[PDB]
Amino acid sequence: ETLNLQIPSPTFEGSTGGWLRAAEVEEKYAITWTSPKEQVFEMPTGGAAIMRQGENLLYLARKEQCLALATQVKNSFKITDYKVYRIFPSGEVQYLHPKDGVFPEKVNAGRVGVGNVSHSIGKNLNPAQIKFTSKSFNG
Amino acid sequence: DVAGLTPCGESKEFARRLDGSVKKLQTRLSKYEAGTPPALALQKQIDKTKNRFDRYGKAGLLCGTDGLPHLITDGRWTHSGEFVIPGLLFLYVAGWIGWVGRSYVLFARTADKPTEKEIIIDVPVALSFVSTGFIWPFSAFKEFTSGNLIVPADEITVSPR
Amino acid sequence: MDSNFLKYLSTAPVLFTVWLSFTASFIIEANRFFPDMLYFPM
Amino acid sequence: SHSVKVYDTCIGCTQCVRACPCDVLEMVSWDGCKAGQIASAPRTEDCIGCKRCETACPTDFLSVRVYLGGETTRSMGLAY
Amino acid sequence: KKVSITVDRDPVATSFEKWAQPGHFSRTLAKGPKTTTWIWNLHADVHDFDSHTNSLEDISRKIFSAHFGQLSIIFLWLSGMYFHGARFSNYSAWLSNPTAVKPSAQVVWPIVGQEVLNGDVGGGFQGVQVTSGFFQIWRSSGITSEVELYWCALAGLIMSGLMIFAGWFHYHKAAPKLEWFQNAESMLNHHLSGLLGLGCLSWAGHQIHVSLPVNKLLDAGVAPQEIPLPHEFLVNRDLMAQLYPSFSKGLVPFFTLNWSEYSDFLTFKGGLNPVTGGLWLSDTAHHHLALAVLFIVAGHMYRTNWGIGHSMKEILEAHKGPFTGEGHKGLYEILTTSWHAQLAINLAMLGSVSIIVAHHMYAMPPYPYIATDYPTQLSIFTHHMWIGGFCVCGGAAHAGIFMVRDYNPAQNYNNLLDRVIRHRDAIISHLNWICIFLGFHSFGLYIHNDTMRALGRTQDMFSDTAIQLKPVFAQWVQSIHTLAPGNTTPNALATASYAFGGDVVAVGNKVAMMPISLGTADFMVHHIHAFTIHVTVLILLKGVLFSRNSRLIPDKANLGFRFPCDGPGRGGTCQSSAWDSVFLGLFWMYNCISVVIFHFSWKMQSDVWGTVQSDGTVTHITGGNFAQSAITINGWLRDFLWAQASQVIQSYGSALSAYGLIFLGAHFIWAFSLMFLFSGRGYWQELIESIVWAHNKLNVAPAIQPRALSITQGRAVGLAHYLLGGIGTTWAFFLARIISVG
Amino acid sequence: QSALYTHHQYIAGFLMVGAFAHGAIFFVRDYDPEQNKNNVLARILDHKEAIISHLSWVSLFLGFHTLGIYVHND
Amino acid sequence: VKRGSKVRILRKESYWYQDIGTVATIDTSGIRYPVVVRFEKVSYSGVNTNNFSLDEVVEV
Amino acid sequence: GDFLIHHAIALALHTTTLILVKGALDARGSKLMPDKKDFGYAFPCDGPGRGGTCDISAWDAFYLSMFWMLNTIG
Ligand code: CLA
Ligand code: CLA
Ligand code: CLA
Ligand code: CLA
Ligand code: CLA
Ligand code: CLA
Ligand SMILES: CC1=CCCC(C)(C)[C@H]1/C=C/C(C)=C/C=C/C(C)=C/C=C/C=C(C)/C=C/C=C(C)/C=C/C1=C(C)CCCC1(C)C
Ligand SMILES: CC1=C(C/C=C(\C)CCC[C@H](C)CCC[C@H](C)CCCC(C)C)C(=O)c2ccccc2C1=O
Ligand code: SF4
Ligand code: SF4
Ligand code: SF4
Repeated sequence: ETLNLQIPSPTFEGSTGGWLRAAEVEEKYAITWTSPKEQVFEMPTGGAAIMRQGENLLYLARKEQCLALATQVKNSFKITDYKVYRIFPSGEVQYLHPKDGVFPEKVNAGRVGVGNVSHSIGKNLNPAQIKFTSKSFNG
Repeated sequence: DVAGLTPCGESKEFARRLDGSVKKLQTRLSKYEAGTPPALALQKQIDKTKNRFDRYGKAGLLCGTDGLPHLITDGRWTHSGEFVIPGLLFLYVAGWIGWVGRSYVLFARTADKPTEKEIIIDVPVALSFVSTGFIWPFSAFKEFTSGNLIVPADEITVSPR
Repeated sequence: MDSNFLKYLSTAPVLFTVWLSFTASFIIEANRFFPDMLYFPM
Repeated sequence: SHSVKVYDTCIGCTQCVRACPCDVLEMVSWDGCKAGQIASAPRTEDCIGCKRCETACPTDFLSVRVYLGGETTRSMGLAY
Repeated sequence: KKVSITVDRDPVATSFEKWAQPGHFSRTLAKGPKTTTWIWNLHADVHDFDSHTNSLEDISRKIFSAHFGQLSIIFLWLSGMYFHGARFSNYSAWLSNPTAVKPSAQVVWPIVGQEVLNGDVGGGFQGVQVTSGFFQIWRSSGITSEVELYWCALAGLIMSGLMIFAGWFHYHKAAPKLEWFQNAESMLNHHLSGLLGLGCLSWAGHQIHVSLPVNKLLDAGVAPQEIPLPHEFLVNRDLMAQLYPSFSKGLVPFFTLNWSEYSDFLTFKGGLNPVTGGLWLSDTAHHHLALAVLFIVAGHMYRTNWGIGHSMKEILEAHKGPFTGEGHKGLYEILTTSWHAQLAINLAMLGSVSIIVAHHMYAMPPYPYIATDYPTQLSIFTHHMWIGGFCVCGGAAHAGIFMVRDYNPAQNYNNLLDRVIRHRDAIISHLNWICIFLGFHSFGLYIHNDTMRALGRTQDMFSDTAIQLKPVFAQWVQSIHTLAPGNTTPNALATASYAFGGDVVAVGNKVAMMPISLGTADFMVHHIHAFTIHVTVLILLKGVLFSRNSRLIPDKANLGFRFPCDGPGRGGTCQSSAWDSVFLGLFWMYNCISVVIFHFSWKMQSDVWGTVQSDGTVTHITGGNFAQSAITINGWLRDFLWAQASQVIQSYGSALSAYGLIFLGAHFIWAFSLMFLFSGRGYWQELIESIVWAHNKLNVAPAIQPRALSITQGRAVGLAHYLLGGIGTTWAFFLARIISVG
Repeated sequence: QSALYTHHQYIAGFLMVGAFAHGAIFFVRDYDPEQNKNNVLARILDHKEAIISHLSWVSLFLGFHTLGIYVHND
Repeated sequence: VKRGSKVRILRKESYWYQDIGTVATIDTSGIRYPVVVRFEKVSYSGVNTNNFSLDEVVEV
Repeated sequence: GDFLIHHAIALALHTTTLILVKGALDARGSKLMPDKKDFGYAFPCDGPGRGGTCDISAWDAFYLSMFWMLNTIG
């Protein structure tokens, strides 16, 4: 499960669009995926890179950059084998996506619903009713 | 006269307006020979200017201290030709246009594709409608009293509030 | 005359341009024969 | 973070979940609708506030609602 | 013979059916309107061919026939200019007295008193004075009569009919295949050799056989109806050898390479003709002959069907060094498969050429009697500066459309585009720093001067009579150009332009051209120009470089070239598309070109144009106030805008009252644009809801549901009315001012 | 005299905008529709499209003809 | 109601609140919003159909 | 001249009143945002969906009426 730090990165000549000091002092994101070919893709941060046949690994600054690349690999090269991690400067690696092995757009057992409100949106409470009160506007 | 104004026919400033307007054209005419096209053009403009000033003087318009006609619009009948009668003519034409456009939007609602009738107008039917507008006051008031002009408040979509 | 060409002449921009050109045109003609009508003559 | 809510008018179309660029939303099981599923917002700390989910939602008024709140590095979209 | 003609016969049927079906060209619009947005979406996307069709062949066919349609419109326009010169103009009177008669080729009908616009332009004529410089063109061509203007009008109509026929034929009857359009070597060979080279050679032949004898007789003083018709010069070689004795030798000196025989009519004089204040037409004839020779030579460079020539692909791929990776590899494929990439290049070059035209035509006046027709000089400089600025901003618009749509990273690995995109932060941060440095040290000098003059400290100002910022490099270049005749251009007799220095050329006691001295005010306003150009480049380049993705939006290419935003998150991403940098860069183009045309107008009135009184002293239009008043903003406000707006605002009741009305109307349209620019769509949709309610109440709601304009369309409408109002206000101000005083 | 008139009219315009702004803040934040059942306030909100459309008409009515007469005379 | 009947919408936040639609289907399960209603106007999203209940739908 | 400027003042008053009244009465909700009161008085927009919602808050109607107040006092 854990990120194998030794996975070879896709060939890239560098760019100014990569990560900055905030990645080495706050958090960094990593994405791995399997390619059946040694083929050119577009980096979210700049120009073009070449993914190597076998396992690839990238480092990006934002989670949205890792997922924009994931969307791209799935749409064009049909690579659904992508795993997205968060990495803290303490060395702790946090697996992110897909969070339970199944893509979020597919249902899975053992997922608990967060944020679900039992009524429709027009049944919320008026702001005056909950003024100087801690009660939430969602009923 | 009304509001301390002077009839334009006896205003001295109106007369100086007419004279200055004609001297300005005559000095442009002083630079052309008699039968030339610019001479005929300016002589026809001097005739038009004099005709306008003469017509304004004899119409019952009132001039100010500046020598320009002023319009009285308080409702008095001696001056109804400046706002009340042009206004009646306008409201007849405007109500015609509104009545005819409304008749066509109600026709177009009962069409096979109602929104195609509004970018491609059915010209024979729309001309049938434009002819009907000459009696819009009677048609529209009978439409009103027969309960077909105004829709009740509960068939109109409104914001939740 | 072709029914598709007449269906083209019934389109909104053509009718709008023709009707407002005809409208502008009889305002222009009325002000040619009857100019400087500041008031309804009465 | 931003606050994302799903109301019980959700028809379980999964469109919000597919449109989210930051994997905030996912589908959970629910007997209320015909599709047998409802959208959920377990990872709002990653919500950037793009409101692509609200754009994707087809119910008459949005079943998913984003309420922009306190800003963080994640929700500000800062790569620096 | 891999360069061949290939055509599909009868591709598209000439039918009126799709005329009756608005929106037929796209799948979205073809199903009909449901909201008013459909109407706007119909017009917005109609000539976006590569948005309707996938195939490059159908796109190319549509483009070729639409270019024939544009040519048909241009020929109709030219034919109308010739017909109005023939029928409704004082051209014949102007030929006799070019310095007294004011050109006029537009006459108004008398309807609501508007016949006051028929002012006394001279020559027993009344009409609207025209400033396009057509009269001087016709005199340079050697027209000399309204009859020949009728024949030019008919030639324009025939060409217009042939172009609209060719567009119909080449779309509906015989449409070329994609492999015909993808012949870049053949197209360049024919357009250099055939179009430009034979265009120049044929025009040189006309100048030599018609323009030179007719204009020599005119400048000798012969009356226009006393001058032989242009074909009697073609036949009677003795009559031509009277004016130019070299014609006694015929074409033997040309073929035997004894070219110095032709120095009668192929000169290298330089300077201006003293009689007309224009370029020597013998120089223009030699210029066009020499340009013809090397355009025909240049159109033999590329390889078509016989092995001689260059392959443009090989030239591009061979130019690569150690800093730039694979080099120009893949650029041929880009420029032979993307119309947008070609349009980006060709629009930037055409706009630059129009800006060069504006500078070169005021400084080296090419036509007879155009230099002392000051309304024409100001009109054609201002007009070609605006055409140049617009076309440059469309070059960056179509560079963005290419990057968003036609760019493919797989075919562009490690070449020049890949490397520009991979250091776009270094480019945009250094340009950003330059624009800040250059606004501080150009406009901040103006603010320093406003403050010092206001505080009573005139010894602390940047001025000629104080701390001096002299343009030594520009002054040095002017020195070299005055020294060039006989020194570094030894066979030239005069300077290229008297703007560099030298004599005062006066025609009809008005200055044609005279040295344009550069001082502290010129240093300041040239750095104003460099600042506004650098900022416009910054906005347009940042839009092109970040069109596909940013640190802000990592997938900007999936949203397209033209999208309003990607939501209020990430702090807010309003105006993040490449379209929105074209939108923002057209404001800065407007700012740049407005300062350029103001600099030209004030400098020419203050230091060049005017009247030459006895003793050779020159009285300029505004009396040399540029030097001491263009160094402060208060000087530009008071001595240029306030002082020179006197003619527009006092124009009521004269022939220039139309300019007074357009001055006010354009002020209106400009202000009205700010309603669309400062506002948002959500307010206007909620207001439309209450208006829709009042229609529902009377049962008169439309079936095409009214919508507020889109976010992008609110921006486009605001920008269109802003530019229309601002350019219109300057158009009226410039024309009434220079018609009254010049 | 000129400065005093201008000063107090600008103060007047700011105070009038602020009164409408704080009425909007009242409706958003402090208005409870259930303590105001069928009031003058609730009935105002009940015919807010009649109010807004008749302001729209009178603004357009004034604008078309005032600007039309000014442009007429111009 | 029944399939095919014309109904006046009573959901105050519907785009078609107090407008007329026509009922397409009615679910029989434990669905919270079982009435499917189609309209001739599109909403601001360009949708012309929506699910409702029985207290927010009245026959006309 | 006083007649024409009085009508211009009336046009300016009724239009500033329109913008401010429309902001106050649509503050709680509208058809684009029927739940506008849940977001407050001053929020940027509701995003690009539903056609676009720039300047949809009641605060933005204060913002827009400030230009018309400046115009009328002018
Ligand atoms: C191409 C540029 C151009 C321009 C800008 C002008 C401009 C003008 N011309 Mg010139 N003209 C031109 C070319 C041009 N002309 C050419 C090529 C010729 C040679 C045939 C002439 C010959 C000519 C003459 C002989 C005269 C003018 C006149 C005029 C003036 C008034 C025209 C007018 O009001 O008639 C308006 C006439 C109408 C019939 C109104 C038509 C309005 C319709 C509705 C426009 C609709 C277009 C249509 C909807 C397009 C879609 C088609 C449809 C199937 C959908 C005006 C200054 C007049 C002038 O200067 O008098 C002193 C005049 O007498 N022109
Ligand atoms: C000698 C050959 C030749 C010449 C003169 C031209 C000329 C032109 N081409 Mg090109 N073209 C050529 C060969 C040539 N082409 C070849 C071989 C190809 C295939 C690779 C193309 C493919 C091509 C495309 C794809 C396009 C053009 C376009 C154009 C026009 C550019 C706009 C312009 O400046 O027109 C204005 C300038 C003019 C001088 C107008 C002249 C009109 C006629 C057609 C010029 C020639 C007349 C005739 C030969 C002269 C007779 C002289 C006689 C009196 C003695 C222009 C008419 C563009 C266009 O507008 O298409 C219509 C365009 O999109 N051409
Ligand atoms: C004939 C159709 C028609 C009718 C009966 C009405 C009727 C009304 N409109 Mg609407 N309106 C229409 C068309 C129509 N409108 C169109 C096309 C527009 C878009 C420009 C508007 C924009 C509009 C606004 C912005 C407002 C109204 C308002 C009003 C009301 C007061 C009258 C008024 O202010 O007129 C004003 C009319 C205009 C500003 C524009 C009218 C433009 C032309 C002249 C009308 C359309 C002619 C049409 C093409 C007919 C073709 C018929 C043919 C096919 C047979 C009243 C409910 C006001 C309101 O709600 O007050 C209660 C208001 O604020 N209307
Ligand atoms: C919307 C576009 C537009 C409009 C309406 C005008 C309008 C005008 N132009 Mg301008 N012009 C434009 C764009 C435009 N221009 C652009 C983009 C360029 C740059 C190529 C020029 C360059 C230009 C020149 C050089 C001249 C005009 C002149 C004129 C005036 C007379 C028109 C005429 O008969 O031409 C007549 C034009 C000529 C007699 C000579 C033209 C010679 C050039 C070199 C021909 C080049 C053609 C070639 C195919 C273009 C290649 C472009 C290159 C980048 C490859 C008129 C004010 C003339 C003027 O100021 O007269 C007072 C003039 O001499 N124009
Ligand atoms: C040779 C020149 C040329 C060509 C062929 C094109 C072609 C194209 N451009 Mg480019 N463009 C150009 C020059 C050019 N442009 C210039 C000079 C600019 C700078 C302003 C741009 C800026 C630009 C942008 C920003 C965009 C395009 C887009 C497009 C495409 C869609 C065109 C369309 O449907 O519009 C339809 C045409 C109209 C709606 C016309 C209305 C435009 C104005 C407001 C009307 C003109 C006002 C008039 C002149 C004055 C009125 C007088 C007044 C007093 C009443 C098309 C491929 C669009 C696209 O998506 O491409 C993929 C796009 O987004 N272009
Ligand atoms: C000079 C600038 C200007 C002008 C004229 C307007 C005009 C208007 N604004 Mg806008 N506004 C402006 C600046 C301007 N605003 C600015 C800077 C802001 C700050 C962002 C706003 C913010 C604003 C808001 C927030 C609101 C308005 C509203 C209004 C309307 C109020 C006046 C009215 O109801 O009838 C006056 C009507 C007119 C002046 C229309 C003129 C008639 C035209 C010119 C007819 C000409 C037709 C002609 C043939 C077209 C030729 C086209 C050509 C291509 C052929 C009117 C449409 C309000 C509104 O719409 O309520 C109804 C509204 O709510 N405006
Ligand atoms: C937005 C909003 C939401 C809800 C809450 C909220 C704060 C309440 C609200 C704000 C509302 C706001 C901001 C409302 C603003 C309301 C205003 C500015 C009302 C102005 C009223 C003036 C009147 C009635 C003058 C009467 C003069 C007369 C009768 C003179 C008579 C005469 C005399 C005596 C002498 C001369 C002769 C004549 C002419 C005969
Ligand atoms: C006034 C305004 C509207 C409403 C404007 C509308 C509905 C345009 C009105 C057009 C009417 C329907 C026709 C009048 C057109 C003119 C008479 C001439 C138009 C010329 C071209 C359209 C051909 C917006 O939708 C908007 C959106 C985003 C930012 C700012 C704004 C904004 O300021
Ligand atoms: S989009 Fe709206 S409806 Fe479809 S799933 Fe997400 S929330 Fe439920
Ligand atoms: S707002 Fe953007 S990020 Fe937050 S949930 Fe909706 S889509 Fe995912
Ligand atoms: S909607 Fe209007 S405001 Fe909200 S983000 Fe898109 S553009 Fe900016």
